[PDB]
Amino acid sequence: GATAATFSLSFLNSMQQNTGANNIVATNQNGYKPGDLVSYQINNDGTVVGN
Amino acid sequence: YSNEQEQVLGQIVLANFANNEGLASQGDNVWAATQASGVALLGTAGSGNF
Repeated sequence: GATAATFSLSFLNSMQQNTGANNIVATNQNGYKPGDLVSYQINNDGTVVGN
Repeated sequence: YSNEQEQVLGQIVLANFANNEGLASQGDNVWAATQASGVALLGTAGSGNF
């Protein structure tokens, strides 16, 4: 009984030029799962980042 | 035991304060929680804040 999710997948920058066999270069999405706060650190640029 | 049986007597919990350096040192190598130190925040030793 959750909510149906809709997303978009892009095939941009994909070249089929007989580069051996089927291959994958990079793959990513913007659907990060929730996580738990491990640690925090201070960068040299002045921002605070939570990991 | 003598019959190839496994029993658990418990596990040791971990108390990780969100804000260290505020625990008052007492006795020998023990700390007593106080104000501006947070709760113990008990939990397992698997992952997370432990």
